[PDB]
Amino acid sequence: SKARVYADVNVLRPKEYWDYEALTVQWGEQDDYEVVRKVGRGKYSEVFEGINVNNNEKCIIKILKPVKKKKIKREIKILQNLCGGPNIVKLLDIVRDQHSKTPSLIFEYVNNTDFKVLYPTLTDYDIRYYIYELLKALDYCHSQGIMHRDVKPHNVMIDHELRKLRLIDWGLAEFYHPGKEYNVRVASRYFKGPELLVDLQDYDYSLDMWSLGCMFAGMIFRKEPFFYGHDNHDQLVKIAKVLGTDGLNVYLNKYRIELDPQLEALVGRHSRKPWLKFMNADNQHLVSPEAIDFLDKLLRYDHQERLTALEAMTHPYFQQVRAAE
Ligand SMILES: O=c1[nH]c2c(Br)c(Br)c(Br)c(Br)c2[nH]1
Repeated sequence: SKARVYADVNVLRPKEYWDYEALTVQWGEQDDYEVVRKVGRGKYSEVFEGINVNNNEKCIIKILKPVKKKKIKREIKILQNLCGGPNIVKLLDIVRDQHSKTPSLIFEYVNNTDFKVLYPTLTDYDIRYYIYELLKALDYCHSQGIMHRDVKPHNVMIDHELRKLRLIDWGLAEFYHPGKEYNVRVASRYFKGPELLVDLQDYDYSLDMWSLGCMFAGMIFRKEPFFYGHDNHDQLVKIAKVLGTDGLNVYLNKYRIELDPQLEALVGRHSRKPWLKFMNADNQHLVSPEAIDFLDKLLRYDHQERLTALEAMTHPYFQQVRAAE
């Protein structure tokens, strides 16, 4: 398996672009940045709204929990590689505590409204608008040789006032190399693509388009997460209970993947639920034949059939959005 697009980005680049351990982090002034209020939490970090005392600009201070040095080098080189491109969170500075030497990563500030709150307020057009903004970030990082590997609504910051969107949390992101076998213990559960769940390790940028699709189905159908699995096996089972098991088996044969019998048994045999069997009175206004057709081209077991981020942006679903732009 290889990526159908952008497969050669990192090979043509000088080795210094993707050799993230070759990076010597140039360090900044911890004082420059003061914690104002707590904004977020997660496994690998705590996140604070901050102030730059030099110039009084708001900022985001992301303080990392004790972390392997190599894993911080990767997140940092990715961010430096991607700073400036469409809808990518801009790294402002990287500072450390002097005594214990724990990193804080300084970002542009976004007056985010949490998705659990913001999403039910969104018009049909806003949904289209924001998926398109995210698609810009995705096509961009994919072109630059990076897979985000953790696309979810929590990782998509949205100032709704300024219609500003930033793809954040590049902690699970990774450079793409052809025939490189990756860890499938990436992404967040409900946004894990069939490939991660079935132990297909030579995956690529397409993984992000599954996650995108999950995130998109949850928005239009108002079922979030759309795929609610309890563990990694109940995730695949929830996918199969919708996408059908017939579609799975051809996919498993294509990449010659056998399932564990514990998995096979839990998965069983299921007919496909048509996408229109998620439309109810509540979400009715966010479904259209185009929303269905676009989503159907995202959520495919086969990562090679999946729309790329650049194809996805030309979908007639986004027509009105491209027209405004
Ligand atoms: O965990 C988080 N939370 C968060 C927010 Br709320 C913003 Br505005 C920003 Br810009 C960033 Br990088 C993060 N990481």
